[PDB]
Amino acid sequence: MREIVHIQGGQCGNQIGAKFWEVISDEHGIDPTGTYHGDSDLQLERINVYYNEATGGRYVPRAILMDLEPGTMDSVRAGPFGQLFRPDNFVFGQTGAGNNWAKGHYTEGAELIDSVLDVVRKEAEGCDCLQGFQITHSLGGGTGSGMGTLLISKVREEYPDRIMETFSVVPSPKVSDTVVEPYNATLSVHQLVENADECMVIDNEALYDICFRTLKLTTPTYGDLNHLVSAAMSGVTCCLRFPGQLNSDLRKLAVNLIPFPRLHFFMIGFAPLTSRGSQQYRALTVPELTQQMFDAKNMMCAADPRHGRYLTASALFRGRMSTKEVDEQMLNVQNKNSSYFVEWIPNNIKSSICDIPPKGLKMAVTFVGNSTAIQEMFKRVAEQFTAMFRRKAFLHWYTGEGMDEMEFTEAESNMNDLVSEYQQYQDATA
Amino acid sequence: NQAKSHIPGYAGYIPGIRSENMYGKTYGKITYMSVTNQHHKGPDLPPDLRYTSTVKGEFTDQKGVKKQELLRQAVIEEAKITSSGYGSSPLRTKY
Amino acid sequence: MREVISIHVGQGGIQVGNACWELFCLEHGIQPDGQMPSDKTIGGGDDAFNTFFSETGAGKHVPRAVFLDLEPTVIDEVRTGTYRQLFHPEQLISGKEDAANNFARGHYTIGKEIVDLCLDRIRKLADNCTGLQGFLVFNSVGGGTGSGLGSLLLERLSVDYGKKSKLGFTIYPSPQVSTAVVEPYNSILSTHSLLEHTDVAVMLDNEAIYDICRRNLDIERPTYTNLNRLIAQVISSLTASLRFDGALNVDITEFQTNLVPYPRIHFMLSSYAPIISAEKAYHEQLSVAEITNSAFEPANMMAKCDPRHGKYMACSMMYRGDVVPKDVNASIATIKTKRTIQFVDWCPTGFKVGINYQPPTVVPGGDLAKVMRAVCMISNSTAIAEVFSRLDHKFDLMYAKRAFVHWYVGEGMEEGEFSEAREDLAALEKDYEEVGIET
Amino acid sequence: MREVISIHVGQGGIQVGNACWELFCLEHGIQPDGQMPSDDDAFNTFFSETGAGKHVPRAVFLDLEPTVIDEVRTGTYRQLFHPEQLISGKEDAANNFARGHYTIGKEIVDLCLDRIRKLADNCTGLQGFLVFNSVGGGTGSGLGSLLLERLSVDYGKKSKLGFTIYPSPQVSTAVVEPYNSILSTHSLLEHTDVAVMLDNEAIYDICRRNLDIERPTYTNLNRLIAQVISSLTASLRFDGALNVDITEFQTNLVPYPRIHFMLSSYAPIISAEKAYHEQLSVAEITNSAFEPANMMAKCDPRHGKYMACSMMYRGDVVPKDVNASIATIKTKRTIQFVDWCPTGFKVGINYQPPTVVPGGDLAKVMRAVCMISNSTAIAEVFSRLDHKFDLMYAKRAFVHWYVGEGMEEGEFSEAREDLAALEKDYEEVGIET
Amino acid sequence: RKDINKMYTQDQYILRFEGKLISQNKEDNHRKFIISFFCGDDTIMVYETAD
Ligand SMILES: Nc1nc2c(ncn2[C@@H]2O[C@H](COP(=O)(O)OP(=O)(O)OP(=O)(O)O)[C@@H](O)[C@H]2O)c(=O)[nH]1
Ligand SMILES: Nc1nc2c(ncn2[C@@H]2O[C@H](COP(=O)(O)OP(=O)(O)OP(=O)(O)O)[C@@H](O)[C@H]2O)c(=O)[nH]1
Ligand SMILES: Nc1nc2c(ncn2[C@@H]2O[C@H](COP(=O)(O)OP(=O)(O)O)[C@@H](O)[C@H]2O)c(=O)[nH]1
Ligand SMILES: Nc1nc2c(ncn2[C@@H]2O[C@H](COP(=O)(O)OP(=O)(O)O)[C@@H](O)[C@H]2O)c(=O)[nH]1
Ligand SMILES: [Mg+2]
Ligand SMILES: [Mg+2]
Repeated sequence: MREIVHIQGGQCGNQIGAKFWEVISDEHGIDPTGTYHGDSDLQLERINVYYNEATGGRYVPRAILMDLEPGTMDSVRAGPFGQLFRPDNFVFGQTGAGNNWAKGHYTEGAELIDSVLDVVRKEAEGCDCLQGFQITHSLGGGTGSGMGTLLISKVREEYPDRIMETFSVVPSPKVSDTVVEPYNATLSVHQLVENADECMVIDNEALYDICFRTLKLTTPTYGDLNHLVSAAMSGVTCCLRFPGQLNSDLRKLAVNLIPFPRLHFFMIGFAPLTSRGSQQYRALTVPELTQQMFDAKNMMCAADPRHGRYLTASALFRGRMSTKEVDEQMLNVQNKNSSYFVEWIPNNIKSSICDIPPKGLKMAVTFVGNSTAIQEMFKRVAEQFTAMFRRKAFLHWYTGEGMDEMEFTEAESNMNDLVSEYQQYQDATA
Repeated sequence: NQAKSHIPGYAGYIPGIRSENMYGKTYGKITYMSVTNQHHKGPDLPPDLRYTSTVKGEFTDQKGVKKQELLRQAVIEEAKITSSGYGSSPLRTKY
Repeated sequence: MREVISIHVGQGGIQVGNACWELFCLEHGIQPDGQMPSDKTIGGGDDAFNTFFSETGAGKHVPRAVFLDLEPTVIDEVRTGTYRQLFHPEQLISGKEDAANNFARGHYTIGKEIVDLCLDRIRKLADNCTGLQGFLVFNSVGGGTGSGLGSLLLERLSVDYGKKSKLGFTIYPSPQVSTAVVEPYNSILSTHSLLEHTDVAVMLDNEAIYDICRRNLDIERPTYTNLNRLIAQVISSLTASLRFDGALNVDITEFQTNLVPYPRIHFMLSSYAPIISAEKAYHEQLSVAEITNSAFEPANMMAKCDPRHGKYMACSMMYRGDVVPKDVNASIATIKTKRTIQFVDWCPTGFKVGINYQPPTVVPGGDLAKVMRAVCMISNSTAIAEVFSRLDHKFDLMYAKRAFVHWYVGEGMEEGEFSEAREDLAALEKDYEEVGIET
Repeated sequence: MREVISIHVGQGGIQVGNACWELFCLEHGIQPDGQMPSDDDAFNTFFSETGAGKHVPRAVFLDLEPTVIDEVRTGTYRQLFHPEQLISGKEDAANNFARGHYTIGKEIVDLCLDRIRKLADNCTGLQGFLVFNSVGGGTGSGLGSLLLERLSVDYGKKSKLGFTIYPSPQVSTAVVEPYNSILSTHSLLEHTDVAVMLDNEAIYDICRRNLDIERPTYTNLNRLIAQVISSLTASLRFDGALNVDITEFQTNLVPYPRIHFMLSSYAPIISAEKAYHEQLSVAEITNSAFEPANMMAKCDPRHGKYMACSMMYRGDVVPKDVNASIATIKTKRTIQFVDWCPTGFKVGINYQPPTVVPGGDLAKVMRAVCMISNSTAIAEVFSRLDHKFDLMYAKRAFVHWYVGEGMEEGEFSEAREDLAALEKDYEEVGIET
Repeated sequence: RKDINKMYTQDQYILRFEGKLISQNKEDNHRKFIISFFCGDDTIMVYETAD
């Protein structure tokens, strides 16, 4: 009961899923054939949260897979745990977008929406009770970011009363991947912010920062990035699947991290994260948990969290540990950085506990905090967006499929409307 | 042979007192736990121990615990009863 | 022919109910399955368990409880746990969707489709009895789900069951230790819910529990499960006078007639002692003179309020154990002689003392050690103003910028409700001051 | 129904308090474990009943550092002391007179004073307070002075006793005792009624002259002082034809409100190797008790004057011999009494024989006498410190580390003034009318 | 003195017995009585059964 379904978009959305079920599969004890081989009874009591029931006793993830080209889609199935997805669920086109957001928002993405929305509706309806959707895509792809959001807006117009979790990746300035990134990344923020409830941001630049600074391995591959991101996702729903002292559903985390409907941005991070060297050099004690939780280098988001001031945050411990230290240890952090906390919001940390910890360690914690420092990511991207527009460079693509320049201007103000409006509360005083 | 755990207000350190958690007991019971090895040790997990979680495996049962305490008590003073004779005890040179 | 049922709402309410039933269990020797021991083949006598149990003619004994909650995981655990064969299978109604600290969600939208069954469940257990004396309510304010369904329950019961008295031991937000980030709302609005519709409520701030545990139990790393047990012993002593025969009973109806002077001022907090760990208990004689003296020790009050800042007006003390009345008289006088603790001018007598013979029953593997003497308190003092006044500061500051007000508006709650709430709480702060001035 | 509270503060006081319990413990037959041997309200004086079996000695130990306290918590006496009455902190004062009275002391007394209060409530017959402390350490005065200063305002007229330990005239441990001692003397002069000098140096001479042991350790010293308490208190809880109570003390050894320091001596102290060769005559035992060398403190009584002496006889002493014992003393010219006090003795007869500790030094005897007496010769002890103390201040060396702890510079000014004030008066009593 | 060493350990055990009343009056010949024996401080308890 109180379950949600999953929807992904694009190669980055496709690839990220490949491990999320891989990471989820080991903890839930699902073998790659879909048969149960678990060792604990509770490993099946709440199994309905992410698996349905069918003939033969084998379970299948209730995911929706959707793409505009066949290379990525066919690729996933052959990977580990890649056979879990059902065949009927897949729906794909035959055109190809190629980072042209306008291509992915009006013509190619919209045309095929009929099935993708249809495959969405069937899955949700059959449940006993829907809880919401979790969305993971990337704003760096016109087909993805464009057709990624277009599905997003329609979902809201069909179901207003359900929460909607959002995951994605945005391009950092120093590390660049596409010269046409700013246009599609920033536009999608316009539609998302008008509909997205919970935050969606995670920065790759800090993703690799954690890759070498903490993990200290020599040459990471795309395997590492998928591993760290998925585990964090498992943290969001950790207590929603197993018993705990004070469970923390999405809404409860939703209920305690959104000061206002529009300021819906969070930065996520995972701890503890140590390399083979300190696996048994370090001691897993509560002082380590907090100490590595609020520091920047563990924060996977590019925004520096020490150049702003927190408005509120909450934590989700995993594993069994006496609560007391959970109470005061969070209390100490809330003062010893006295200035680091905005003044008008008293008692701005939310806490919870989970008893069954993710495999690989006896205890873990996930960070979810809405830090006004996020403005840096927009401003750095915001600066780029305006620059590429004045010279009328690359305006030919998007204007060739029914999109006018009036819309671009509006998005320009709104985002700057957000940044201008976001900074006001940071210095707010009572 | 020591004394198989200490009194409440004793300064110092007790083997696995900050490395394997051990949250939940008053203190006298915790103290005895450390010396006679009974706890996982190491950042690892035996499948059985995962899944004791609180409500499902503790604060429940009934009389099974009662036989546990009686067995536990007998082995604290009984090792401590290893002293007799009308000569008091080695206060002169033990300090 | 004395009956009292339990009403439980909220995760904090459910677990506290979990411990209390067990504490009732080991007290009388009834096994989880309903057969008393696997051996006791005489019975048919010593009618004492009727107070918290009802006979089935032969076999088990059904607790006088009805479990409600807005979350499925916590409730589902109770059924699949080790007591699966004790609670009534169909009395543990559970919902489908959570409230998630949205009081507006918990008081206007979702609680309505669960209360309807709630009356049915209550009416079923109440009728079977014949001498319904009182109702016990454990509701966690610091969670809206605890508030709404918990709050509504006090309202609905206020219009059907008539004049029957009701009791409640609440749990309000801590002074500095914080649990949620929306507690100030659910805390402030809730107070209005029970102020005009509850007979009696008690202060059980969790922080004091943490501190209380460390100073005597010797636990530097206590968790919740320790916290719940200590609470039940508080419940155990107060209700113990209703099922163990004694030289002087104190009827459940006979507290609020002596512990509430006016309709408005209806909040009392309690304290517990002695509480001593296994490594140190036997070392002390636990004399009566010392036990009561620690009772007023300002550092050991169960909730972090400063009674030294004011006076006392109403308090009734229950003794259980082997104490003798001589012990009672001397202890009180020494209090009257003291100067650190004073009394209001208009309450020349302020000691309502009860005595019980049966010793409080000790649990296996619990924090407490074996003990014989035992005395619990329910004291009113002007010092309770601190909790609300300090929170009174808390509610406004957030409301100044109406942050987080956007959600509570949309769940159907009118904007004006927050307007009235601040006014009533003001009067209570205003009301408390007036009684505090001597004639 | 008569009770006395023991307050031990200081590491040096710690073990001595530790030492004083083994002798006390073995006199009433209470085994170290705590269960009574099996078989009369005479044990009520230094012990209280816990309800069944064991007993809780009325103990309160204090020392800012845990090492010394831990050992007693880990030795063979674990089950006797109350589990939580050994108040212990986190950091040491480091011998400074200030950190123990202006930096760290207050953070413990709050847990401390409350411990003192309860011990009385459980009782009914508080007779007086005995305090043991070490001056030669920063902690000793700090916590010790604070309690005595604090204890003067919580109970009032009820008396208190203290056995201090100042530095030896030529044997010392550190270079900071001359300062920390002088300031401490300021505190006790206005908060304690009576105290007896027990300077350590003389003990080594005492130990070597009779016991015939050439490698004494600190433990051996403690036992002597530990037994010293017994005779001072032994009369309280034993049957006797003529007893002396705790309160019946200040009326005989306090010639005036200010001078309340007296130096004691103990005997016979004869090793078991040669304790059978002499008749141990009461006449001869007393005579050795007054010999200048055996004086328990390194302050020669011969150099000074005499005002009043109260001594106790324990064993089987026949009263008439004591009457014949005192008479001869008046004749001698070695000790010449006093002009305005023709009589200065209060005779006490106590019955039970002093007990013997196994494996120690003391032998078993049926006769002995202990003394607690004052004299003007005590004017030497402060002068020797007085001469030293002024020496250092000429350059203020080590003062900067006393002000930097919050102690005012003027404080040292006032302290040395009072000592002089006490110094002059002693000249007043010694002058005949 | 009220014994202590016994009633900290020897209380858990409790004995239950059944018997029939005996006396001159024929009014009390066929009912049933239950006698309870606590082993702590030598206490005897009696109850009346009613079919
Ligand atoms: N002292 C103590 N308080 C508890 C405990 N469990 C829950 N609480 C209180 O409960 C409040 C939150 O509600 P919970 O009891 O956790 O759960 P709930 O009753 O369903 O309320 P929601 O969390 O909103 O669903 C917290 O602020 C705690 O103060 C406990 O074990 N000990
Ligand atoms: N009679 C006796 N005196 C001692 C003993 N140990 C130390 N002293 C004296 O105490 C003086 C130093 O003070 P201590 O009592 O030892 O130490 P302290 O009081 O704990 O002061 P700190 O060490 O700073 O905490 C030395 O000069 C010794 O003369 C002992 O075992 N027996
Ligand atoms: N860190 C990480 N980023 C990825 C991965 N796959 C894709 N991305 C991001 O996705 C962007 C390219 O997405 P693209 O496939 O062109 O978007 P689409 O055309 O809409 O499907 C890049 O900027 C990457 O940052 C991955 O495996 N790891
Ligand atoms: N002959 C004789 N005199 C005694 C005896 N006991 C005490 N005294 C005298 O009584 C005096 C002490 O009196 P004391 O007991 O102090 O009186 P109190 O202070 O009022 O109790 C001494 O000087 C003795 O000479 C005794 O048993 N026989
Ligand atoms: Mg809940
Ligand atoms: Mg020391």
